[PDB]
Amino acid sequence: AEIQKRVFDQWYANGTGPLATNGIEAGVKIRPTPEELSQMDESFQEGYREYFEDKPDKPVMHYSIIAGFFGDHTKIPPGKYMTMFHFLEYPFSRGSIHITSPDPYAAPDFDPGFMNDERDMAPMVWAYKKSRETARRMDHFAGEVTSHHPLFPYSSEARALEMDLETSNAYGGPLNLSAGLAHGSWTQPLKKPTAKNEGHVTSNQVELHPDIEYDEEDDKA
Amino acid sequence: AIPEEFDILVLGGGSSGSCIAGRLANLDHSLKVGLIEAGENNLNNPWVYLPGIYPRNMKLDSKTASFYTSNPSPHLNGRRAIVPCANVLGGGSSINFMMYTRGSASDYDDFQAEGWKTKDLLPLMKKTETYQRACNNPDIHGFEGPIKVSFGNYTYPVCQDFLRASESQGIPYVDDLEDLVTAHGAEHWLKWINRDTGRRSDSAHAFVHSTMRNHDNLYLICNTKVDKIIVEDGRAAAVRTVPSKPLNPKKPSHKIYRARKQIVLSCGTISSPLVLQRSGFGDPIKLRAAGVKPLVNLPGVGRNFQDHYCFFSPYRIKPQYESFDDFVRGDAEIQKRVFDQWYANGTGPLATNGIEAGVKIRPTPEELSQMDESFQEGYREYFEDKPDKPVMHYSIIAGFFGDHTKIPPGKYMTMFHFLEYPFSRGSIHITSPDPYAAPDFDPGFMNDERDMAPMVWAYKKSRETARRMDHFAGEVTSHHPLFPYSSEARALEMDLETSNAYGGPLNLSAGLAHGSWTQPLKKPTAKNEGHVTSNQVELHPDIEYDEEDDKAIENYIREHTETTWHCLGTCSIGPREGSKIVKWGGVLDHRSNVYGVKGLKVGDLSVCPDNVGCNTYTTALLIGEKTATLVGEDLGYSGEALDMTVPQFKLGTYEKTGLARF
Amino acid sequence: AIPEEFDILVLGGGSSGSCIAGRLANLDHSLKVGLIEAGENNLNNPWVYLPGIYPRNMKLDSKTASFYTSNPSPHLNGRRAIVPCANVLGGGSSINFMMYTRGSASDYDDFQAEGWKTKDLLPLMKKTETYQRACNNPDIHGFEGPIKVSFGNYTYPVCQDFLRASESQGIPYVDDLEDLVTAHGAEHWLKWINRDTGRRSDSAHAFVHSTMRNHDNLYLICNTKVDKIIVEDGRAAAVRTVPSKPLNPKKPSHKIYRARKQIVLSCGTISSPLVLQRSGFGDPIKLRAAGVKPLVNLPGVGRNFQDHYCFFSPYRIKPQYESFDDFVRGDAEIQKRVFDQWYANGTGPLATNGIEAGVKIRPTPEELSQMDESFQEGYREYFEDKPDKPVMHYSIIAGFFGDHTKIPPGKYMTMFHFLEYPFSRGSIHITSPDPYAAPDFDPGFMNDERDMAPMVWAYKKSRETARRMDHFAGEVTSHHPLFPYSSEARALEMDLETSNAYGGPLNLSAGLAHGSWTQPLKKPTAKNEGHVTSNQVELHPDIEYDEEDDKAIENYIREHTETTWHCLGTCSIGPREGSKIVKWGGVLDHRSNVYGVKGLKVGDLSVCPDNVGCNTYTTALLIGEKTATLVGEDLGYSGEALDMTVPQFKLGTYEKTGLARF
Ligand SMILES: Cc1cc2nc3c(=O)[nH]c(=O)nc-3n(C[C@@H](O)[C@H](O)[C@H](O)COP(=O)(O)OP(=O)(O)OC[C@H]3O[C@@H](n4cnc5c(N)ncnc54)[C@H](O)[C@@H]3O)c2cc1C
Ligand SMILES: Cc1cc2nc3c(=O)[nH]c(=O)nc-3n(C[C@@H](O)[C@H](O)[C@H](O)COP(=O)(O)OP(=O)(O)OC[C@H]3O[C@@H](n4cnc5c(N)ncnc54)[C@H](O)[C@@H]3O)c2cc1C
Ligand SMILES: [Ca+2]
Ligand SMILES: [Ca+2]
Ligand SMILES: [Ca+2]
Repeated sequence: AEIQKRVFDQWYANGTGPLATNGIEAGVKIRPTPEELSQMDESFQEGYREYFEDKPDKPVMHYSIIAGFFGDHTKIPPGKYMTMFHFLEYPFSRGSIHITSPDPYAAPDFDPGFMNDERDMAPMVWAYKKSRETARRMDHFAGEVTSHHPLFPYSSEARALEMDLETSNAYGGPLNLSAGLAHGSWTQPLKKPTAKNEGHVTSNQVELHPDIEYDEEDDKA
Repeated sequence: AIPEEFDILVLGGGSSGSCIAGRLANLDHSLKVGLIEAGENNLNNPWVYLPGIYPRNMKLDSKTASFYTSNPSPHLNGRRAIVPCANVLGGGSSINFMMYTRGSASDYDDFQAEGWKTKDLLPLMKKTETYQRACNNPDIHGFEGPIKVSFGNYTYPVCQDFLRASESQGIPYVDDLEDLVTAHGAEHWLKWINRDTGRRSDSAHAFVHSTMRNHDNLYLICNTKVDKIIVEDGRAAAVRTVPSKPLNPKKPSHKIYRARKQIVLSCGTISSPLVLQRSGFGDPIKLRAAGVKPLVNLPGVGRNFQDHYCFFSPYRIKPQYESFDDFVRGDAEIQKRVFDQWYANGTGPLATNGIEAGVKIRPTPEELSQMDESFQEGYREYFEDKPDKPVMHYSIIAGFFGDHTKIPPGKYMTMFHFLEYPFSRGSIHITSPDPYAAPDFDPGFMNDERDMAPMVWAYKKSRETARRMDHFAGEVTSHHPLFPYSSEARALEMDLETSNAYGGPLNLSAGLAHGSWTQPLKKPTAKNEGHVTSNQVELHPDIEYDEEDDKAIENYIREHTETTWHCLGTCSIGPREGSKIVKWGGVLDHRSNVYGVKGLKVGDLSVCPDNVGCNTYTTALLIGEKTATLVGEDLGYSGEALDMTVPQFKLGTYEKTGLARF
Repeated sequence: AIPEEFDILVLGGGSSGSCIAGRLANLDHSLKVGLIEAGENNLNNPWVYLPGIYPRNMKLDSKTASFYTSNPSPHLNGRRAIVPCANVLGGGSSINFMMYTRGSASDYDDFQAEGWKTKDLLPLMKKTETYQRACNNPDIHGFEGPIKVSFGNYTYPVCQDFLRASESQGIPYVDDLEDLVTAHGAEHWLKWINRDTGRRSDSAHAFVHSTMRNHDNLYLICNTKVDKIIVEDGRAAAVRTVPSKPLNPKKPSHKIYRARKQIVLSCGTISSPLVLQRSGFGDPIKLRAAGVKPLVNLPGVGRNFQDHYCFFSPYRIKPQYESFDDFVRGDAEIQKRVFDQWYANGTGPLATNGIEAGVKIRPTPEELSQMDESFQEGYREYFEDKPDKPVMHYSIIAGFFGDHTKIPPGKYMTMFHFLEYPFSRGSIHITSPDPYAAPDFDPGFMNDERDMAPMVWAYKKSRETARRMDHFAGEVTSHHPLFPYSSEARALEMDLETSNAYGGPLNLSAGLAHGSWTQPLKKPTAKNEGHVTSNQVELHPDIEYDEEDDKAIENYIREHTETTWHCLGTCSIGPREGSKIVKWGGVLDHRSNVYGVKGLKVGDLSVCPDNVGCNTYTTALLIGEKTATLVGEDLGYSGEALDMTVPQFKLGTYEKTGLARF
């Protein structure tokens, strides 16, 4: 209530503030490198030659960063988030739609055809890995929401890693009685990133999280 | 000043240890008794005696627990299970869930040890407790003991809701599920809470602090870790200790305490074998591999590690019902009101554990025929001719137990299950003579194939219970088995209306389905308008599982099974050469003496050669009373001297004395 | 575990039932006593023992009550009256208005049954209670009984205001309106509240929980609905029960409990005949029509249904005076303060029912001459030679009793009336052998023409009382009779100033008359400046009614008369062949035995062949004490054994013991 009040108050005052944006502030159009292509399904490699190779101005995937969680907040833990929003630019899949009766109110017979062509899978998988790597290299990054990520094998080194103990306590507040209560093993914690290079100028220092390697089980997930 | 020499030395002041030290100090007040404990003193600490705040002890940064790591296990799909245990005076009793549960009569008979049969131990069971509730079978309960048990001073309404649901499943209500005989039933669950004061009942306050406040022969030595036991001429003569916090590496310190008459080791199932191994008791090859000179050949030390294997399954409750979720999340106003009520008169949510009802169950012959062949055979071998042993337990918690920062907002109830007599076995062993060093630990969770079927069975059973409760409003998908997305067995979340209720009137995303992260619960069946209103019901569908569903549940168990903190067996009572139940060799005789040395007993849960069908505080107390008696007899005491009554002001019942709480 | 066979079985743990079960368990502690109850256990439930929250039990979605529907009635202008009753251990005593009221001496004499005369029952009346207030007639009150009665720990100022007003009407103040003789008077009204604890007094805590906490022979079986009673060789031998919630339709369950010595049926006036009818006791034609095989020809079962007929009339109070309206409406800060005071020391608004004063009245010969000829004749037949029987009761409630979402904001007081001895009669009968099935129900409210005049009379009387109270600030038009718009008898609302006071300083529509929804109260007469200030008054006008006004009041009664929850008579004591007061035939002999079977008694309000001039908890308790004594005698007990004293810690008065509340 209080945050909504302040956000509306600023907008009423002079039309500025969080109410005057969509929170979708940056994004990307991408094409695969020839090396990346060689790692994808043969079906999409062929699809790329047929559709994209002689059309150098067409992107294969888009994704952008949303300054919050887009989705149902009653089904995600408390705290603050950012969301990678991806979509496939030129799918090979096709669907159809047709009326069921002359009743104008009647629900149509609808087959959108999402992902029914095998060529459409590889770019999506590719984009998830790409945006995840982007996310882990952002200053904002503090962890991965396991319930809303691929269901990797539990002990895979590609698994989703949640915010650590200190961050959990920060979000839980000073009165919490269960932040960092690990019993149940519902999540696994992010490890500390690499240390800053003390021999560098402060504004060029970084703390890095590890790159992720995927095997076939991970890709399946 | 703390003397350097005592008559009796008790190592570890936990659930058993504090009881043993307190009893022995009252055996004869000319006897000097020293109690050594690694954790902090708990005297009048609100973070110990206030029941309702108990979950914070299992935060990973908790000061009141140690968190032992273990080796990766393929049976847990690669997990290195974390096994917590208490790190504070009072041990487990200072930080536990406060569930009161007794084993079955056959459990102690099956120890196969003279003097440890239920018939022998029954008066010691009664000796410990004051049973502060209605009793239809007073012959097997105590009413004068220093440990007070009760239903607390608050009951969440999940209690009778759960009992109605479980009854409809063929699990009969009983007045007392802890009658040492019943293995299939449901009850209102008792607590280790004194209803007169609204405080937690722990071994330190009951046996130690009471004694020290009225006598002079009991000494308390906390923040002190036991390194090893020193043997002189075949007698346990001294103990080497180090500070629990090594704060001066430039010049490390240590102390030596001597015992004239008796040493009792009570450091718990995880730690007691480590002490013995550091003292030169164990497998000579392994001891030498860890840099310790062998003294006594006892390969059983650290072997036969047993536990109960548990898992938690949370459910959505309707917005009008109560839970402790906001309280443990850290809501300031709700915490303030809860504490204010307790300060006022010792009642309210702070004076309960929220674990209000539960179940002991055995499979029907039909249910058995649907399970793994391996467990069917295990059932014939272990359970069929032991009709008083339960296979699974589960109970209802009036809130989510777990990390609230990793679950959505709202209110919950949690099914808490554990396996009563696992076939799996583990082991533990020191890595070096460093008393601080982490041991090599394999708890052995689920490594025997027979242990999987009962757990799967229990999940399905408790889920059916949950869906038949009035409280039920949905299933938390992220914390349930990863069913195939479109399976009719999948977890179904709270519906649109309920989501909006929890989201509040200003929400902008409740019921925003895009992303398909969850699927909604459908409307239940309509009330029968031809029935009397109080008999009308709204029913959710029964669930059918195929092989893919069952596969999901199995992986769920493998990935979220934990210790239930009921670890036992690492210093098993039995023949030194071994036995069918103690294959690696016994560690203690039937008088709890360590083989190969004089004047040394072990008195904690490491003692048990086989498991018990219960939360293990009753077992710890029983072992404590028994061990104290054994020591007393050994030192030549008899008759009323063995009473070892501790100081206590008895309040009885209100209608008799007018002093107890109405 | 709960035994399958008892010595004594009590069915229904209500106001009578809990009393009977508790007493009998203390008759002889070697006797196994089983108490079966359909509702939930009420042990230490704050929603039961906190007095001030009592209205929520009558919310239609309440868990603590059943809401029985009835057939449409032309006498109620087409209404199908809803008849609530308790659905919880303790029965009515767990959820009632807590009004303490005794009948007249002639009431029990007029039962025309041996051993049920007031002279016989008087020691049993005293036996139940501890009378925690000033007593000028201690010979007819008890001071050691387990049920404590008092004025609570808060008194709303409507008390003496009401008494001054009623005195000016010729209704004299008495120290005790419950002296079994006075039929025309006014008093400070007693409560079923223990002033020592500030808690409600109910039968379960007084008789059952106290006993179970100190003895082992009493067993409690809740959430269990009694289906039928099984007869073997002319003896009531067993009871078939089903769960109160049918949660498993695929395979419904049931239990059978056996009794060796005695079965007592105490399911209440509405439910007891249903149990008997399902057991084959009743009218063979009707039983067969309901699918039940007849066993005993007893056409009286379900007949002779009686009740008190009540209605509520709310009034505006001045903004400076107190009521429980904001509390009941759900104001957070006010609820917080009220609970905080109770937690602090058991005092404040939570420790009262807000029903502080009341009246028993008979018409003067002049008043009679103005009423219906039919009631004038009824008065000669029933009341004229019975000078101790009241005709109407009404009392003042310090707030609005009813749905606050359907009445304007502000503060209120409510006149609560009921008819003491209605001539109307109803009946009830099962529709099928299904224990859950709604019965065919005709309560018979107002179907006799003689019952209309007293109700009309009472409305006019209480309205006159209200208008002479200092609290009075207007009449709530929507909840009063629909007088002709311009009648001088019409309801007059609070005036402009008072409306603005309640509306607050920011209101934008208080006193906006457009629409003509209400008409305002005029200024009262001026104070007499020549009088001493404390004797000065401001008077509102007396009201004159014509035939159109009277017509409006009659329709008002027809449309808003309800059960007062005092239902009785469906298992009447009397000659099996019938009598003048039991026309359809008796169901029980003078020892409460059901005709045609051995070992079966009925012990609840269904027993009464004719009505009682009182709220019926005293009657329920009395029937309970009497029934317990009857059973005890039948089983061969005598003398002090028939005391059946239940466990209790007596506190007496403060000046004697120093233990009771000052
Ligand atoms: C969080 C939690 C919840 C639980 N819930 C329940 C429940 O609801 N009901 C129930 O019945 N049981 C419960 N249990 C289990 C509990 O009953 C334990 O089984 C019981 O405390 C075991 O008693 P001990 O064997 O004496 O070991 P304990 O762990 O109780 O005692 C060992 C003591 O020795 C000390 N120690 C260890 N190593 C040492 C060293 N080297 N030097 C000095 N001191 C050392 C420890 O600090 C500890 O105080 C719970 C346990 C935990 C941890
Ligand atoms: C809301 C309310 C307010 C009242 N106000 C007052 C007041 O202020 N003062 C006063 O004196 N009286 C009051 N009364 C009346 C009260 O005293 C009742 O008359 C009294 O409880 C009747 O006692 P019993 O005949 O024992 O029936 P009860 O209704 O008390 O007891 C019957 C019991 O049997 C159980 N039962 C019914 N059918 C069953 C079945 N098939 N199987 C198993 N169990 C079954 C019920 O759950 C109940 O517990 C009030 C009643 C109500 C409901
Ligand atoms: Ca092309
Ligand atoms: Ca066997
Ligand atoms: Ca007459």
